[PDB]
Amino acid sequence: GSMKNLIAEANQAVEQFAGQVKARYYPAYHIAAKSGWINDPNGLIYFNNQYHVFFQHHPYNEQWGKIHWGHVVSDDLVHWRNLPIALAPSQEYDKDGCFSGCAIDDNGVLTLIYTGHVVLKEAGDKSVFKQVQCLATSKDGIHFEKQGVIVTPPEGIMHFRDPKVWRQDDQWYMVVGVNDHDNTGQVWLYHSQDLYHWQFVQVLAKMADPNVYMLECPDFFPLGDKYVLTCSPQGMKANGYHYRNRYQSGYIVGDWQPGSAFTITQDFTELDFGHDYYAPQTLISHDQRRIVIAWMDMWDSVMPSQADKWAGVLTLPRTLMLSSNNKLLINPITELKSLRGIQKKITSINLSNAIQDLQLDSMQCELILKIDLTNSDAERAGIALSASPDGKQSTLLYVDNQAQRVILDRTYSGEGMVGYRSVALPADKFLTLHIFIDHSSVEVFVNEGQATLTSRIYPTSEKRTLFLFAENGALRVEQLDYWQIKNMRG
Amino acid sequence: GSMKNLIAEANQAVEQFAGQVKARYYPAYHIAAKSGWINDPNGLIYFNNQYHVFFQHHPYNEQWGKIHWGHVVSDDLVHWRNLPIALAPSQEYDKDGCFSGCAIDDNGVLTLIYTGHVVLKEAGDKSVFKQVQCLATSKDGIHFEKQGVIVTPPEGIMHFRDPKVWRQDDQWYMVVGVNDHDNTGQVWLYHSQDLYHWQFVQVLAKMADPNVYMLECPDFFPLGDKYVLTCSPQGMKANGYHYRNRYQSGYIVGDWQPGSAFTITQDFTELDFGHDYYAPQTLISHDQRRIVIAWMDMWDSVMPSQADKWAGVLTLPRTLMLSSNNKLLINPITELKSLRGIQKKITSINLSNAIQDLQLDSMQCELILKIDLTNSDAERAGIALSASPDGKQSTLLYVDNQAQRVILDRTYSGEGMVGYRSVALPADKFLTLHIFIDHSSVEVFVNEGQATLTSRIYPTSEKRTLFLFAENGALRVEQLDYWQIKNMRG
Ligand SMILES: OC[C@H]1O[C@](O)(CO)[C@@H](O)[C@@H]1O
Ligand SMILES: OC[C@H]1O[C@](O)(CO)[C@@H](O)[C@@H]1O
Repeated sequence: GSMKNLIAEANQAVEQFAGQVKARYYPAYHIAAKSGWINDPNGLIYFNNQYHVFFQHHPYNEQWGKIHWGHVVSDDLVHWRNLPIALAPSQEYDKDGCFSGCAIDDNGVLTLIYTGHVVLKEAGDKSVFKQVQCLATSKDGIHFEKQGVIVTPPEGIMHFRDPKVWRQDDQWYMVVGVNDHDNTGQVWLYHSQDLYHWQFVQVLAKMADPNVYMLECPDFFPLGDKYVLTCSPQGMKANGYHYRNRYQSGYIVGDWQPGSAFTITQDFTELDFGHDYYAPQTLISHDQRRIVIAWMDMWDSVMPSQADKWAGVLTLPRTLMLSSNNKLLINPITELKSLRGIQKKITSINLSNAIQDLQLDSMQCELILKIDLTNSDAERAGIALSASPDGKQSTLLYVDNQAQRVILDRTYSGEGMVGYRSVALPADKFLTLHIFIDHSSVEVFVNEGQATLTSRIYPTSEKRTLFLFAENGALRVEQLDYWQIKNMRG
Repeated sequence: GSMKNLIAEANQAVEQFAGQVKARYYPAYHIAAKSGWINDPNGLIYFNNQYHVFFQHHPYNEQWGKIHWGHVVSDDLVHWRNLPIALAPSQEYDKDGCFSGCAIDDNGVLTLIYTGHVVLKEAGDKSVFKQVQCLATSKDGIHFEKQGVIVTPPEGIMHFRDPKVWRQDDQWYMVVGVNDHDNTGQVWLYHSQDLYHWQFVQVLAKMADPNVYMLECPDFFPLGDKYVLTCSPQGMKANGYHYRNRYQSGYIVGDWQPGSAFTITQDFTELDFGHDYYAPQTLISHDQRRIVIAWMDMWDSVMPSQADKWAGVLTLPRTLMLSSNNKLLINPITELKSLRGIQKKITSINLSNAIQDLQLDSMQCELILKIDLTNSDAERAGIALSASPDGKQSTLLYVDNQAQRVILDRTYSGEGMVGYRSVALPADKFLTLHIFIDHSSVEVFVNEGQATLTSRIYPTSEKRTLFLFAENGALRVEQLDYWQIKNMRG
């Protein structure tokens, strides 16, 4: 009945199915629950000399359900350790889930502000539910006490969730995602002097596309001389290379100060051009980097890991910086270098109408691949990642010189989803692909952070290698750096 | 020694290796030699109630060599019958080949005007050769007599070939392709009152790209209120979706009359966006259609048919018409309908994340596939042509909704070359693909003739079927019409 008892029950279920989890897809250096389901990252914070990441968590099986907050901690944003569950559904206001939210430091008290979800009427997608913002506190960073409801929506507002709270001008601001009366997605700004009493301030953002019905997981933060709004729009129609995933995640850059409109200088841009990037949240690092972590997954995708009694991975943490033209440069955090093992360097590799097995283990590795775009004139040329030794199964990451795009094609990757994602080739003589491979994922950082591609892969082969390939012309690889990547957990 | 003897020797070699030709790749309703090698179509003409097509022909084996003119004839541009070879190399001026050319009606005498090729110095690609325009006559349409050299180039001009001659204002005009002193490709216009004495008139055309070193196979003809120049540029660099083949074939539309510049209103456009389209030539049909036939092949491509003692196919004949914005609408000739056998009609086929074997023989067939582009939202959706029953081998023709292009991918087609060609989706609710499949070829006419894709394929499967497929969304086929296509030869 009590949350302490419900957390104990949840932790025992997670521990019970942990023994059934197979290593084939389980990430060596990304955040997952010990077993069961996770989605969105929550309560990102640097608190009492440690990095906390919580996440949407169903402890009882490998499918979404009665959502808890799971919890990991690290000293260095890299060596993540599993902790006991932080929040279980227990009260009338959060009976059917402790949905997404944030963490703040309330004068030495770690405070979680989260959406409490309760179903008022079961009717599938026509279901009626209540969503309010709730508050919990911890003295020890492990055990949390609920302090009840702090924000209730106007009458006729149902979708009202994903609070993100920050301190400014001796008060607190909150952004939430809302489905308004006219069925448009909006980010609403609220404020409070005390964290318990909140007043609506303004509609902070709404999108020009009238088919966007929800903006999930808003995060509003300063970066250089601008404010950035990260969010996850729902209802954007896929349009050419744009908005390919079931749901979008992206950023809007503009100008704001208290009492003013958020005036947009850079319109909604996707944060990641791959298959599996949803519900980003940010924190400030000890040294004042802006760091983003997202769910490395997508609603309604085939999830082959579910046969192994677990599902859900978070992305690598990434730095955000504004370019001179106010686009985000996105890079992996420098601390991941601490996972590097055996290094291998190859210089000046030319291929023409040929494939080459690099004979490098693709289970858990980091690559820097520098490609000469002028002299790589092949119709298709690049690397086959997480590849069977027979080359029949692989994840294809390559230059398409007809499209003039970088392609990540998972058609032959293994189990689950087929097809490709892409980014335009950068306007540069050289393409640098900084590639992170884990047991069921590929993350690509292009050039100086101009673009990223994140996709889940489910290879079925016992041995995983890397091939280079050039079709109908030449590939010129200036340099290939490879590192084995160590298990973050030990 | 005599050409009559050299033609007899050539015909006997062709007849000798005809028995070794396998049906697997040999076309049922396209022009090929009985055995040995062919390239460019030559001497296209409607003469004495029949359609003549000649072609560059090496009778002695399945590789390019000492070029002859082979010859087929039809009553209807469809039921092509093999004839004896028309020209063999015999004189000092054509010792190393009877290279490309045309036919005209000289007051009831069928006249061939062709480039005579002789190698002056063997040095591979550094070889020195002599190319002059030569004339031959026939009284019977089968046996030809050489009348000698009629046009010699200026001093220092070596590449000088592919004459195309027409009657206008009681004189004869000739276009030839030239590599000029500065190493630019040009089309030169000459004229004659008598077919034997010719005078240079003007540089008719040159391309803005200074890297174009040759314009092969020029044809200059009126169409509506414009003049069209078809030609095959050499040295255009592949650039995104443009100029993908080793060498280009295309058209320039503009204004001309005698004494005037050819003023360009529509700059060089590719005639065909597929893999295998080179060296077009045109004729006027009996009913005054402008008809184009090309080599359905490409220099330096893998040619799997060469294991079967033959190589070289011509394209279907196609009508040319000017659109209101002065682009060519290109359509198959109506007479091909005469080859249709067993018809099958399927209406309203929907697929979502699925494949479907249509169980239709893909050896020799004609399809009209009408696709609803609004409701076909799949990332990749269309048809697998000439497919193994296990679906492992096929030629993929589909809508890519990310690229917003039609893709013809021969990566899994069988033997030889991999990769794709493409056209932009037309601005229309419906995509109509009019598809002609033969034993080693696919030809696609898009919508009203806005674009065509022509590619050779070499399927290795005993049975060839058709699949529909939709990946990551829906395919809506409004209608699929299928016909078996009969052997044109009987
Ligand atoms: O698990 C429920 C949570 O997941 C989301 O729908 C996005 O992935 C959030 O808006 C919600 O708080
Ligand atoms: O076979 C030689 C002939 O082929 C071409 O090079 C183009 O395919 C022509 O310019 C030449 O007359």
